[PDB]
Amino acid sequence: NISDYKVMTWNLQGSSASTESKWNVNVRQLLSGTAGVDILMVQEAGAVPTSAVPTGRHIQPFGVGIPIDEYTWNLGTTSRQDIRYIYHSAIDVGARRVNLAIVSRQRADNVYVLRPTTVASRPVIGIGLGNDVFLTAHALASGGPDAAAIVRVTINFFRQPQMRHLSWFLAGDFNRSPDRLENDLMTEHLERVVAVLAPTEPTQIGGGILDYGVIVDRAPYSQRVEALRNPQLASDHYPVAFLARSCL
Amino acid sequence: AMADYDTYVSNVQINNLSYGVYTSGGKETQFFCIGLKHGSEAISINAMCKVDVYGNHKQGFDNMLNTAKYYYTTGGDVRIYYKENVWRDPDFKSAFSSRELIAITTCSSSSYCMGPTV
Amino acid sequence: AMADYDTYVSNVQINNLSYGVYTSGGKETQFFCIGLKHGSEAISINAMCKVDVYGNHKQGFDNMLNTAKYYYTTGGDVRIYYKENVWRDPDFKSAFSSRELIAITTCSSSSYCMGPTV
Amino acid sequence: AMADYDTYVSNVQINNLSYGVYTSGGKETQFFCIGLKHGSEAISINAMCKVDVYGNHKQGFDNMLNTAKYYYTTGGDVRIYYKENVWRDPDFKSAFSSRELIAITTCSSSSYCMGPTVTN
Amino acid sequence: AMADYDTYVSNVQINNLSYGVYTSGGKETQFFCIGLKHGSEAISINAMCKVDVYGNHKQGFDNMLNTAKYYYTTGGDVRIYYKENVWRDPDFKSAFSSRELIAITTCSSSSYCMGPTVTN
Amino acid sequence: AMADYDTYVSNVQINNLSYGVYTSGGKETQFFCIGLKHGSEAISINAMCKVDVYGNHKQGFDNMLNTAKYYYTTGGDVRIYYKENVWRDPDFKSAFSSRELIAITTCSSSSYCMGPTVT
Amino acid sequence: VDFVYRVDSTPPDVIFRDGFSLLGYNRNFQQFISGRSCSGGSSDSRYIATTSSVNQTYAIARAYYSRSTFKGNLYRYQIRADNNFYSLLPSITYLETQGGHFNAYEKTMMRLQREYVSTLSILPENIQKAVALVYDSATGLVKDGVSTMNASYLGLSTTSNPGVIPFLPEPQTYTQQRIDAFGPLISSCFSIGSVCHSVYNMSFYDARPVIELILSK
Repeated sequence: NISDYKVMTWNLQGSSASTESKWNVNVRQLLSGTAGVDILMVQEAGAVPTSAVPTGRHIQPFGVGIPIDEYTWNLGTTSRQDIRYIYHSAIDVGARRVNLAIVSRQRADNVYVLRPTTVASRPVIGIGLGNDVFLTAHALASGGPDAAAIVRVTINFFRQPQMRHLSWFLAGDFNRSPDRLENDLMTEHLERVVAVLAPTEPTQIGGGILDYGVIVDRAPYSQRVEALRNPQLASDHYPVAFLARSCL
Repeated sequence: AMADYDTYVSNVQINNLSYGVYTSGGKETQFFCIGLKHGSEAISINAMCKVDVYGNHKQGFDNMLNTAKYYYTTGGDVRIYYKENVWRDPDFKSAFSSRELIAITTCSSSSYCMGPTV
Repeated sequence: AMADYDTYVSNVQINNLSYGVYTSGGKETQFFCIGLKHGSEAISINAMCKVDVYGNHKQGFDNMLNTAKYYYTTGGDVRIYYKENVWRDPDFKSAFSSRELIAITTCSSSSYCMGPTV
Repeated sequence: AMADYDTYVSNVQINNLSYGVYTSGGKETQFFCIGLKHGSEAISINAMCKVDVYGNHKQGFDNMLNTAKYYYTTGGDVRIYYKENVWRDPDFKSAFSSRELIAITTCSSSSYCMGPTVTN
Repeated sequence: AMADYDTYVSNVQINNLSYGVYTSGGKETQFFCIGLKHGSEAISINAMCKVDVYGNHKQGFDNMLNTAKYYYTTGGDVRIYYKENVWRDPDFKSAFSSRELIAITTCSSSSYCMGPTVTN
Repeated sequence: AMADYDTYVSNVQINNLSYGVYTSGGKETQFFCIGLKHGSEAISINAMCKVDVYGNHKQGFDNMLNTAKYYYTTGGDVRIYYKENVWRDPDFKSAFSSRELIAITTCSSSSYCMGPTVT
Repeated sequence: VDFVYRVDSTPPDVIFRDGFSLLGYNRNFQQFISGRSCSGGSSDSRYIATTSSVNQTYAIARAYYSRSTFKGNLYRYQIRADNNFYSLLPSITYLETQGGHFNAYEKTMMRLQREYVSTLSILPENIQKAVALVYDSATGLVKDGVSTMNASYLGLSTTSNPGVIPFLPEPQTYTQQRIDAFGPLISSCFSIGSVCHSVYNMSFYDARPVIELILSK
């Protein structure tokens, strides 16, 4: 179930530090240890860590087939390994840099790639672990006008009969207020199918809640997952964690 | 029917315990005593003792001691068979009890404990 | 075949205990008795006893007693060897059993208990 | 008034144990000693012993040992009845205690333990 | 080499236990037998007994019983010293074993158990 | 000071046990031995034993045995009082040690154990 | 093992819809086996305890039914085990090769439980049926009542994982700790409150003194 994992989204676009430093210092911080984040969604990552090692796995994704590269990444030592799996989407078709990545504590059983109808819209990538699918997206910068279409294509893909057993959770940079996304979803008669999970505090330094999550209501114990802003500030975006509430 | 098995209290828990060495009637004794409750309720007949060199049945001191200690640990439901007006030492009676512990059996329901009944 | 090992019940649990002191036939005795169940269901051969100064085998009273206490605590599967029609005290037979407890062995599965079978 | 039961400490727990064999006064002994605390606090009388072949009550060595060990195991609240200035071996007395262990009873509340009490 | 300590099995577990009373050869006896496994696999050397009034060493019946019960309860790795071809009661031998239990020792690791060893 | 209480090791744990029956010097015996460690460290003084019909103090065999089993059960910190060069059976001494076990006391902290010490 | 079991008071129409959910994120293994990360402790365990023993579930239900303050019904849930269900022994062994130490009380508790732990929530797809448990007040026995089969169950060909639990925290420095238990030495993680619900809160004792008694004298 989604609540069994520590999930987090973070957008790398920020300050003077380069992406390599952001991987080796900040992302490591966030994933390290058994209590570290299990599933990390990352946006605007043009490169994986230089420590990462390609696996050569020929990933043929559900949905559409854009090239997804699998990597192993050791967060420990040569003697005491701590292997995390990186799934990176570099480019789409000709050009188009996607720069989406998902870091997982376990090898992905399946990979998913979805495209909204919106013209210049970046794809949605996701990884399946058993009955759970974790997806990330990065809506267009001009107000996230593809944000509802990001959620729509995700809903419709996983409501197919062969996909309905799965719990899915989507998190990323929607570039749109959670309240405004809620109204868009209500307009499209989807507000009762998914729940928007967003922190109460701004997620970019200019203000405004732009990074948050969407979960299918049908996922068992989906109501336990709470959005919580992480205090880190190594880019223009705060990370946002999605953690199960205490039971009681 | 069974002599000294006519008086018992059922579905109690042993919630107190006393073990000591003591001089009584010019003789060096050991004794132990159990305290009883009935769930959250206090009951009037809630103590009974056994002495190694006194009483109607001197045998079984160690086994009854360890058995009392066990049920005090588990907190389980038991039936206590006891005999009244045994101990003559007036200081011991007022400090502990004049009742002699006869037998301890378990209760597998609110209705049933092992052993003979009226 | 081992004498007195022909009658037994297997894969049972000890779900009740009795320990007491008792005068029978002009002797001061200790006894204990075990109550048995078979998983969810009651069984007819469900009580058997050992006496320290009576029976076909008077030895091992303390060891048997502590062994019974052990399996009552864990609730684990045991095989109980016993002998019918031993105790002659009519009050005792009615209150507990006529059966003498002979042996207790462990069952490592629903299929197997240690010890001889017939 | 039960003899040897007028001195005791209440609502303590056994937090230390000693058991040993020892020659004393030309005889082979066993002994054990208990150490006490009072909840999260210490207590000024916190040690007492029993010897198998010496003392005012030589009976009950094994049962008192087993009983002391039990309450060490539980950490539960007890009352300890003891007798002062008993052991006369000066080596033992300064190594362990001069006090003889008489009885151990349980305390079911912070204000009640089983057994007789002195009224003052 | 300690006499009767030349035959043993190491890093085993006691996974079954029998305790009973029994008339054997005209003597009233107590006996217990242990059943052995070796982690996942079963082993041929898997039953060893002690009898209170028979055997090469009749002493220590209660202590050996308590020791066997202990490691059956924890399931810990032990070493079992035993002696082959001891019990001559054919009914007892067929029901359990001919091996007399001699000693039980602990195995603090996969490769070490306490006690004497023999060279091979 | 108390005779046979001058030699001890403090704040150790019992991490092994042996119990057995054994003929020694033409007598039928029981024995048990305790193996020791000091936290994550091995110590050279790591085995000491007690025999029911031999030794400087033959009393307390069952009580010492049951006490030893208890601190093996809990793994708690103890002080072991013992005596050197007691056992004379050469097969027994090389299998375990020459040391007779005298007392076991608890350590309620890393710096305090019950019983007498020497300076 | 193929099938394991839990007892719950939540009725089948709810469990067959939601499954069973983890208390929390606490991966600490010895805190789970001792019940300290379960309902009587920090109540944040990242594991669900199941047993392979049907008889144990009778003992769990009797422990609830025998309380005067307990109202409501109880169900045994039959659960298909898959690669997310682990027995305890390989993790016991592995953690010991990391310098972890389990005392005799904890080892005793662990082998009595016949315990398989789920590292994930348990989906309705794994839950084959529910068996109502009937209490006889006169005998104190618990029997099987009405069984309800779960139409959502998937008869996949899986079995329990024979290996080590992944991501096990490295064992902490050894410490003697309370072991929560109820009934005949049943681990507190088998209590109803030791899975997260959408419930009577059993009380536990320390198993150590009881185990110490049956190991001694």
